[PDB]
Amino acid sequence: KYNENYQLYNKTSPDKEVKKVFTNDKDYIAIEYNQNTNNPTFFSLIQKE
Amino acid sequence: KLEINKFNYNDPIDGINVITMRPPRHSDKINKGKGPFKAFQVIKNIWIVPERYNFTNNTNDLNIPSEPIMEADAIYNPNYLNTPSEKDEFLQGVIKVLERIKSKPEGEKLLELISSSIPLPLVSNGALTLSDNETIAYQENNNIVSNLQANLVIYGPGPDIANNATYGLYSTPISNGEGTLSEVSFSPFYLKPFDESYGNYRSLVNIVNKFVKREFAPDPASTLMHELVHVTHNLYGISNRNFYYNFDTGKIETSRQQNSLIFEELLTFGGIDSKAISSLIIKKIIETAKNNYTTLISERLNTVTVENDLLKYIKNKIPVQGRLGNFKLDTAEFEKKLNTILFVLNESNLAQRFSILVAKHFLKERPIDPIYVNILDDNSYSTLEGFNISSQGSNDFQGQLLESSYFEKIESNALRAFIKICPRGCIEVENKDLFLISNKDSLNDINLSEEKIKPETTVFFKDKLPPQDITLSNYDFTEANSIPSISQQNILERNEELYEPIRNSLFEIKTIYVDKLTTFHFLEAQNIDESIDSSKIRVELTDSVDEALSNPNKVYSPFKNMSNTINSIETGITSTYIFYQWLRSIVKDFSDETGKIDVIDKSSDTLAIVPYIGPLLNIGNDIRHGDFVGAIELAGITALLEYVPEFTIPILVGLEVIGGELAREQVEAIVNNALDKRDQKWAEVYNITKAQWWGTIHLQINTRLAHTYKALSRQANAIKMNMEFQLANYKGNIDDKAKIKNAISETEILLNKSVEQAMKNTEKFMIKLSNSYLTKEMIPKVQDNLKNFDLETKKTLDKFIKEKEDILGTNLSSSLRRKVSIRLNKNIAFDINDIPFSEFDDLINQYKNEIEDYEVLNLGAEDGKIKDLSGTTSDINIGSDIELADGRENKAIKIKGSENSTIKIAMNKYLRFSATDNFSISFWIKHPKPTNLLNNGIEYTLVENFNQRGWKISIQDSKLIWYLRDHNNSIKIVTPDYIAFNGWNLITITNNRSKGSIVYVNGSKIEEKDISSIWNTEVDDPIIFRLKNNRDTQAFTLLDQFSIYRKELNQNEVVKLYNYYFNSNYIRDIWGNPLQYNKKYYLQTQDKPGKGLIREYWSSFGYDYVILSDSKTITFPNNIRYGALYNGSKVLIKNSKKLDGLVRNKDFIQLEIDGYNMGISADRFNEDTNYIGTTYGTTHDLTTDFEIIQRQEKYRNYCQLKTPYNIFHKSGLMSTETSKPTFHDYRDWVYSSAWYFQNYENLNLRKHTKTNWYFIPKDEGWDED
Amino acid sequence: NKPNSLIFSENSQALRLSNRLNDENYILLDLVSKLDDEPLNIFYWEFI
Repeated sequence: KYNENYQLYNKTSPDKEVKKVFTNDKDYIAIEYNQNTNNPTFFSLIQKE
Repeated sequence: KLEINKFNYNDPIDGINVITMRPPRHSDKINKGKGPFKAFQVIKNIWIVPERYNFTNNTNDLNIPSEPIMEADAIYNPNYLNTPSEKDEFLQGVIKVLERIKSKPEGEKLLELISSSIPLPLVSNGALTLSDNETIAYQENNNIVSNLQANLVIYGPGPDIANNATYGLYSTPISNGEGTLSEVSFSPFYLKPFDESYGNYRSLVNIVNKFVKREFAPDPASTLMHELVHVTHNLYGISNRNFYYNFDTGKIETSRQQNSLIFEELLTFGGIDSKAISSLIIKKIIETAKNNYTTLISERLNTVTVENDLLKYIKNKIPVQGRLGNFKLDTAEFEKKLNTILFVLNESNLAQRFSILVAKHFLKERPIDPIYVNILDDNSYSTLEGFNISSQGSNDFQGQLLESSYFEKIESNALRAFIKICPRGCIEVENKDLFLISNKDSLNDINLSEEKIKPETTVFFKDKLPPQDITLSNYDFTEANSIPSISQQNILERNEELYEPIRNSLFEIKTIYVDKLTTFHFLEAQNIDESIDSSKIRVELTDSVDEALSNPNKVYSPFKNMSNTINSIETGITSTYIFYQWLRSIVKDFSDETGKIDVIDKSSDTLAIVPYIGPLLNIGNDIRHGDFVGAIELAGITALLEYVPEFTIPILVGLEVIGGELAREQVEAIVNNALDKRDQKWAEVYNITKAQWWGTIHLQINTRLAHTYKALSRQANAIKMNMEFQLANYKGNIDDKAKIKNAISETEILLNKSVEQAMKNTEKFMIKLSNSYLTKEMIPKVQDNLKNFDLETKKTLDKFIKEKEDILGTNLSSSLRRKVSIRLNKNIAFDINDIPFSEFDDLINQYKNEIEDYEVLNLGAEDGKIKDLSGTTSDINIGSDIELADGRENKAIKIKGSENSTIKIAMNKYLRFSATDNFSISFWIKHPKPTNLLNNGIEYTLVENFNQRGWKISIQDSKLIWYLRDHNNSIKIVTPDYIAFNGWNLITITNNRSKGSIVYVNGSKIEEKDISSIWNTEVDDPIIFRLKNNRDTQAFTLLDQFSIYRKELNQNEVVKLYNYYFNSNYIRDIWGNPLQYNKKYYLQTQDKPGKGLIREYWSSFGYDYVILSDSKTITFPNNIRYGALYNGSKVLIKNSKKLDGLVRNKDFIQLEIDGYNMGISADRFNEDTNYIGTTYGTTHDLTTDFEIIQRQEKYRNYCQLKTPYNIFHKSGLMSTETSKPTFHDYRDWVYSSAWYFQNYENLNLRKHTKTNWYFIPKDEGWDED
Repeated sequence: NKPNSLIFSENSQALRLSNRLNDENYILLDLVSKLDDEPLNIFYWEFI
């Protein structure tokens, strides 16, 4: 569904969730392996209309 | 990150990259005196040694053995790699292969993994130290100077200079998880081609290649990349030789006599062969490797108090966790990594990532003579692409073919391996033709046992692992590619025994005495020696094997119908017409007669038995002489196979548990683990019997298929011998043989296509038989022993709960007892989704491999631009007055017929159809209704490839004409009518040059005409889409998905292609377009044509009834009356939220006529037939939400309108009844008809007319004015 | 073949998970590469 938040996985590493990375100025989305702190991020599919 | 060092054999010895090693097997007595060899470190811990591998007893000798061997493809050349020039060439070739592997990311990951995963080093004073199991000794003057680290040593080939092999170094470290050094022997120049002639139904080469033979040569990159997987297995302590197929069977006495095949070997190759044995060997290896690595870490890795670089290597290789002094093997990622090593990393997956063709079978049914290729010549082999250097078009495994002029063929000096079947001139049949029957006790003597089921056993769950990762996105190697090489001087001895692989058995010459003609007799009866000259000798096809056996001229043909058209024709044909007629008759008879199948209709079996295998192969003559289809019924497999094994499996002792001062939370885990272990034992015994089936039953099926291919190919070559003899006697004319020779070449191509279709049928019906035997007659034998084991386990566990019950507690005891009683009383189903050959694999891509594979043109519209959707050609130029209009699924091509709306496709080699090339043309058409009478009787073309010779699709008055014109002959096929009714019609014309041209409209056959007299319809003028010879300048036509295929689609594929266009569940209006959500439509019933919907208001009842309006008719220009479509009021389909999409199969809609929503009453007022009203009039409440459905076929241009179920009215299908309920006039009232919906599927097709509705759009091309 | 997965494809390039570099598999666009007539498992993503 549009405008509904889900958790994103790569279908290859379902144990690790795609999480946005903000520790650097160039923010991006990556799968992290340290996992010292767990905080999920939600991805929702949105179109212009 | 890892660097490949570019070295030359003349480079001076650095001592760190170029050394003179002492061979690691120097302790063996056969290797005494073999001096140091020059070695070049190509990658860190990987060394190339350009010397012949002659260090094991298997490869001790390099000369010709002077005795027949068990391998048909072998080259023996002792004086190879004996000179510095050959050594330099070999070194450069190996470096080129390695940098070809490194080019792709998967190969880079594999090379990093090999260079990083060192064997487990020894412990000394708390520090990890290297031993001779991991180091090579660089030596001068009979004195070892430095031991350099080496995970892999690459030599030249062994005795067989075309063979590849991987060997370990020490016996125990290979299997106990320690890991060991590996030695890989391979030649990158000498190759062993594989004959892929009947395995892959997918096109392995180009469609217009004119490929005589589909014999490919392997890629040296993939040949080496096979041995890299074995190196990884050795380095991780994975290889176990206990799972092997013993191919030594003496009872059948007709066995291929091959060396024992390790299950690790098929797992490494991958593909079809691995799927039969994948789960068993992988599960066993992972289960034992977890224990081995846990023991190693517990006793060795935990006794390390030094942080040397070897510790970094080990921590990266083995996914341990914890701290120094306490290391624990984390089972999750360790199991995942082992699965990736075994399952994901294999020859087939890596080769497919490298775009390289593989054999699809590790076993060689048709071995080919090994060849020689100079990969150093960059014109032929390139590190970026490989053999298939894409140039002026994608090769798609085209450079792999062994006729590519750089694959230098070599005559084989290996002695022939034959068995003499010499009954009482007696036949000598090659070893490669014998049946491949593995011994029935090959998997006996296996362990099939487990220790006491303790807590935290954590049995391996292959189904809980994440899916495949071919690229290995995880497992970074930057940590281990920055570690330098140690190169210590003194190493730990590690006194262990050398690993000597199985010494290959010697082929023995044996003779067989049989009392009746065997299948090998039947094959050899269909053979003629190449010493027989095609001219001066006419090979007359016969029907008796005995005559063909003795007389070299004649050939045995069980077809007994080619022999009529092959013989009986006078030699010295006087005209090319006769040599074309005979030549097409040959093609037609061979294609029609090898396609003979018998579809017996036993449910869920439905064997499509081809009967001609009966006399082609002496199979079913013993059980029922003269009948083969009947012989299959009596015995499905016993007749088809020469050996029913009557298998057996070990006694399967029941499992047990530990005894001690346990706890509740862990004895419960013990019970759960025992249940899981029982489940895995059931699955493991099922996998064992599946492996036995594959070894003994399926390999016989494969060799039967090979025998069938031999028989059919020799039938085809006998036909070719006769054709070329006939050409050698062309007495009719002089110097006109060239065209006849081209005709014969194309005819041979057609014969090969017929042969491959016949073999597809044969394989299709044999694979099903073998799978049925496995599932029906094999598992039930196992289930009895498995049930006995299950009962023993249940007894042991239930006794384990009577004790320790107080520790559990009464509730947990009750739950555990219930779980044990329920679970350990059933039968665990056999999971066959991973079976090697399955129908689902053959059906999931049926449309891609049977229809879309042969598409050479598909003219459509994408993103608002007209283009070839297939992508074969791009020189399609369209006129300035061509437009794109709304069409069937996406915009449609609209030819305005103004003589400037010309589309033309410059003809290329794909669209050039020769005399013998079948072809099909499928296109959607929407032809407007003729609005004026000035074009009747004037035939005008629609799309023509015509230069007073060729094909032409034209449109006469509402009839579509398909025309072929040869130099003298022609065909004209006319569709009936209704082309000009403004409806989307799919016309598909299939031309089988041998039999006839068939025209289907909307998937239904119209007419078939003989095309056997038409020969050349090829002209170089572009295919022209135009409306020339049209007297109307405003006349147009919508075209969509005009596609051309290079095969004759039969009725099944035609109806499949017609379903494909309705894959989506859209609702279609009368024209055939999808139904939208904000467009106003005229609404009419299929019954009572010409009447649209209107409303009338009843003030006394306060109800706005929907009623079919007064009928009206339209007059055609040809003075034929038809029911009007634009009648009544325009209803507007809507949604509860105005989605503005396309209407689908079961969407919930809201019809809005004249601005007022339509619906059924929502109270008890209207209990008589449930008349449908509108929101006009607020006295009664309505339930507006309708539901469009299509209960009939998806392509129908009408839809049913199911009414909602409110509590007052049952759900019904919107229909109409003609009545006069009260004093108002006699009308047609629309009502919900709750009765039709309930009994819809029982009604006949005539009553369904009442419920259908058309939803007429106002569309240009149909207008009543 | 895998019905509970999505491919975020732009032109001929689909979203992909890069190789592990610093314990972070950052996501990048890559040209779609097939395996048995279907792309790799990496290009497929799942929403939970």
